[PDB]
Amino acid sequence: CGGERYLDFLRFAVFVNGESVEENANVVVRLLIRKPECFGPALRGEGGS
Amino acid sequence: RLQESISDFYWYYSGKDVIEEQGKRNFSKAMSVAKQVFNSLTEYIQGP
Amino acid sequence: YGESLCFVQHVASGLWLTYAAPDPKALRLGVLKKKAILHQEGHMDDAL
Amino acid sequence: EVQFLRTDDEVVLQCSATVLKEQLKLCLAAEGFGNRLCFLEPTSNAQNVPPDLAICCFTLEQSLSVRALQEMLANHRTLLYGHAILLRHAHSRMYLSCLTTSRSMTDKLAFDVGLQEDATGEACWWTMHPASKQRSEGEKVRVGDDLILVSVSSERYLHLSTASGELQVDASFMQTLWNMNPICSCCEEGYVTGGHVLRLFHGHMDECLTISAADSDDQRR
Amino acid sequence: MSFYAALIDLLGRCAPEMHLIQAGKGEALRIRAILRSLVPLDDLVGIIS
Repeated sequence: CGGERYLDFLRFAVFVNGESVEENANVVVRLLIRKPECFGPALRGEGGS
Repeated sequence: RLQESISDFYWYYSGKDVIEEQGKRNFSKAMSVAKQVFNSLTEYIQGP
Repeated sequence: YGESLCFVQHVASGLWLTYAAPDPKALRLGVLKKKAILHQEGHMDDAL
Repeated sequence: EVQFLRTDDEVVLQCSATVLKEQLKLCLAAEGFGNRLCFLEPTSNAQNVPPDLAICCFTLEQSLSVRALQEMLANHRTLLYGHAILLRHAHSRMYLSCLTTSRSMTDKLAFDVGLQEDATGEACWWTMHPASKQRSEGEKVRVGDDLILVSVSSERYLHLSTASGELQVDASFMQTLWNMNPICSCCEEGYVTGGHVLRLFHGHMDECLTISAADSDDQRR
Repeated sequence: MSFYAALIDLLGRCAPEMHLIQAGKGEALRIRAILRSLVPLDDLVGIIS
């Protein structure tokens, strides 16, 4: 529940007027992969469904 | 840190044939700061 | 004071003072503490 | 004197693992011909079993900043943290790369680490990052430092996986500390060095030390 | 379900625009490759099905 609320904020930061803001999109993706736990128990890599 | 930033800025414009106005202005202020740092380092060691 | 890098060694055993390389899944607990141990090899950053 | 890693130097990528309370040191190795994938050669038992170090040597060909790498991709230096390095396999003359395939079943987000025939593309470039707060970006990389290697193309760490029963190296999102132990920096003309392949001649270039030919009765021993 | 739907929505909006992919920009291609690795195509079809 808490994670979804932060996800939609990043949705508005990277997508403006129907186009993707590449400056923000690249930063968010790199930040997300540096902390893989942001993807939930799934998409965890090892031991993750 | 300033030198590394200037080196990165050069590589950004290395491919481009001509540096545009905004890039030149940012180069000018970086050089102005670099002048002060060099002057400060010079003042530290002179005397000697 | 504040310049010399010192490696702490136990005289009788020859072991080096170092950290315990904390096990994962403990970072979520907020434990930034690293347990100090005496080890035969240690690490390169054991200087104090 | 503090040793600094420079280009054209031969190094070995070495990591550490825990096996039955024992610290085992492993070197990244690859055959090149017939098998592109990289494996781990143990070296802690070199006293009793010599390791096969002929396929563990890599040459630091280039070391560039991220911007310089981007510029050169569009078209002896000292190693600095944050730079991108190009590792060439000493034997096969191939380049260490982050392969797009994945033979592991435990990690679905991992990629195989292997050798690439050419240095083209960004899949064969790795950025060095400090493992601890002791080193910072832009500082010189020193011998014995722990490094964090991140693939430029895949944004994944050079990871040692212990999920299976064996020890395997792959490109995952979990970091792993590596040591770039130097092998040789600069060799004078002539002046035999270790790790070279040579012949031992007895007299005036007439007889040389050798074993029996193939399919011989003495089992070539 | 809402978390992963929000997560997939965020990653989808971080994808580069078509004109960047057609231009062959290296950064755009790298980002799309990372996104494809995170979310396999078969899982997308399975959820829709």
